[PDB]
This record gives sequence, structure tokens and C-alpha cells, in this order.
Amino acid sequence: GTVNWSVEDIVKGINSNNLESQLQATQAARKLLSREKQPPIDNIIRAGLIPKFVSFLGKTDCSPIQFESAWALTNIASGTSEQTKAVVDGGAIPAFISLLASPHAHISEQAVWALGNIAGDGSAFRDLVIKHGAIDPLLALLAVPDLSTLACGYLRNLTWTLSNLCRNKNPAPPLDAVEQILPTLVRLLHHNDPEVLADSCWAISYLTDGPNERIEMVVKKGVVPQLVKLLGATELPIVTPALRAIGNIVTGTDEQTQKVIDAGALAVFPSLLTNPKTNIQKEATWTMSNITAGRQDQIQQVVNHGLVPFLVGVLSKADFKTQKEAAWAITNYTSGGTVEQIVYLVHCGIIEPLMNLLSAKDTKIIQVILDAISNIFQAAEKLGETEKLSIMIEECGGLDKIEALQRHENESVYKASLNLIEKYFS
Amino acid sequence: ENMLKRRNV
Amino acid sequence: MLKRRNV
Repeated sequence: GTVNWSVEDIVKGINSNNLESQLQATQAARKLLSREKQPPIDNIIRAGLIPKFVSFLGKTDCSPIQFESAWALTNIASGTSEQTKAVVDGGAIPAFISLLASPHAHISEQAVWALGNIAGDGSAFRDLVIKHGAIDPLLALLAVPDLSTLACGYLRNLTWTLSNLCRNKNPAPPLDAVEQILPTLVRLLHHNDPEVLADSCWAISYLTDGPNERIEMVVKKGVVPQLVKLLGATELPIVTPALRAIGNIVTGTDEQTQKVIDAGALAVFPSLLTNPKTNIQKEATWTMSNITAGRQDQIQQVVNHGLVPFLVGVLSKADFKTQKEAAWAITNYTSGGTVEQIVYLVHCGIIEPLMNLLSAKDTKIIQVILDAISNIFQAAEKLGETEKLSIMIEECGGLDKIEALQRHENESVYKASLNLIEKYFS
Repeated sequence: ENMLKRRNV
Repeated sequence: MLKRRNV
């Protein structure tokens, strides 16, 4: 009786002076919008139904129509920016925020979902949602002694919505908004539902993607340990965002980086650096490059965990992108590491795989590598081993590639090449 | 990354 | 800053 209705019929009824007729019509709208494929969002919008739906949200006396219209608006906002804008333009935000206090959980759940889709669109709406005061009503929904007493799906919806209020960067969420949210976030990050866990990590990964002051307010809550732990999770949906947070945190101050190391992060990398899911491998190597780009005692930490061998491996065989992250990890290592350390690196077999990479069709990596070689020679120059090093690079045909690059087009390249040639060979 | 919006189906 | 935010 509310299945497959035509847009005009939905209009016909929503316009009647019959509450019940409207309810039936609003529900029919919901079903159209909740259909498997091609929900007639633009058709419903053109019919001018949003204002009507928004107004139904406030019909306290008829919770049923509140729900239906909520669900309907929710799906419209789930669309394009263009469409989401329509919902916002209709006054949906304040109304949805009002529903968070509803006595009907499935209704405030919808409101949660709805606000989730709106802040999702981006910075602008994200901040408008905050300005209408959504954060408190939301957080209030989690003010319970034990998160597990809440309906699983309901808890997931809130988590997801909260994560969206942490998302986007130009600009980043308002500092006080982040400060306000973080506490609940930390608590959610210790829940047993993999879903909640994944989105909790995403939220954190978002907050840690920015300036050091941002990273700090996160690290300041002492969640790094928990992240390192989730970093070891067996579910890829959790591991991915966790590795993102850790990877971001290590782009900050060395003190912040130290935190993840102290947390045991490194012990998981042998696994991560050989992980089957290509992308996890790229993130892992990228993270490693931001660790090798730090304090020597930190580089040493990498060395003690036997991660160099893995870096050699990654450099030797992996997706090119992962190799590019490896190139950096290496170059950064040789850029700030001790002599003894730059030596160990060569002893692990860094030279061959590193040379083979010079054949890569990418001027940028070619620089990072020559750059890296430079650093290595200089360490070998301090041990009068420059010649011996030359042989190696010559043994695996590296020199045969440096003189070729010498005749490369990019300036940075041919120049770096020549220097090496004359200064360390011919 | 889990994407921006979700449609209740 | 050797730390690059490939973001």
C-alpha cells in the first residue's frame, strides 16, 4: 500500500489535509529512496517535498511520520553535495538536532544518521552542524556507564557520525569541538565492536592529520598504546585506519614519534611490511620513512627491531609506490643516521635493490636514490672505503646506470649523476 | 577510507 | 624537515 508509489501520488497525499494520508505518502517516499538502485532523489527534490519532510520532523505527536520523514531526508542527504545542500537549505539541521532527544531511539538514531550525512558533505556543513549545537546532544547519547548496554547498530551510527565531525581539513574541525569530542572518542576506542573500533580509528586518523598542535591534543590523551594494539588487530578494516593514525602521528615532533615507538609500534612492522594488502604495505613503508627521518637513537630503534632487512625487502620487490616510500625511508635513514648505521644498511644489502630502482620511470625517485647514494658515499668517505663502495655499485651494474642518468634530461638528475661519476669513479 | 555518506536501505 | 606529510 506504500510500495512503488509514483512521485505525483506521494505529492498528492503529502499535500492532503490528512495527517494519516501524509504519513502513508511520506512512508512511500521513504521506500522509493530506500530502493536498491537509482533512488529518485532529484525527482523528490523537484516536487518540493523537502520543506514538507523537514516540517514533519517537528510533529512530536506523530512519531511515526517523524521517523519516516527522517529516514527520507537521511537518504536525500546521502547523495551529492548539490542534494545534501537541499536538505540543509530546508532547515533540516536544527530540526534533526531536536530529534536527538527523542524518546524513540530509532528516531534519534535516524537523526544521528542524518546529521552524519550532513557533516559528511564537508567542512562548511560540518561546522554548521556544530554551530547548531549538535555535539552536546550527541555526546549525551553516549553518557552511559557501559557502552555495551546500547544497541549495537545504534552505537555504530553515533561513532560514524562523530568520526565525520572530525573529518575534513580546509579548515580542520574547531579546536574546542575536537577537545569536546576526544574524551568520548578515547572511550569508544576501547569498545569491543570491530565496527565501532574501525570508525573510532578513522576519527583519530582524521584528527591526527594536520599540524603538530592537532596531533598533540590526540597524543595527549594517551591513545597511542591502544592504537598500536589495534595496529595488531586481525581485521583489516581496523588495521587500515589504525595504521593511518600511527603513520600521521609520526609526522609530528620526535617526542610524539617516540610515543609510538615506546608503545611497541615497531614490533608489528615485520608483519605490516610484508602484509598481503598492498595498500597496508605502502602506509607501513611511508610510516617507516617518517621514523628513519628522526633521531638517531630512533633510527637505532628501527635497527634493533630488525626492520632494515624488511626495508631492503620492500625496496627489492613490491608495488612501485611502496618502493617509492622505501626509497625515502632509506634516503632519510642515510640522511640522518650515524656512520656505523649507514654501514649496517649497506651490509644488509641496500645497494643492489637501490641501484635497480634507478631504472624506474620517475625523475623524483631517481633523485631520492642518488641523494641516498651520496649520503652513503660520504659515510664511506669518512672510513676511506669510498673505493670499495664504488666496486659494489659497479659490481651490480649501478655505475652503468649512474652514467646513463648523467645524460638525463632533468637538471637535478644529470647534475647529481656527474658529480658522483667524477668524484667517485672515473 | 569509510566514505563520506551512507544511504539507509 | 625530513618528515614529509605525503598526507
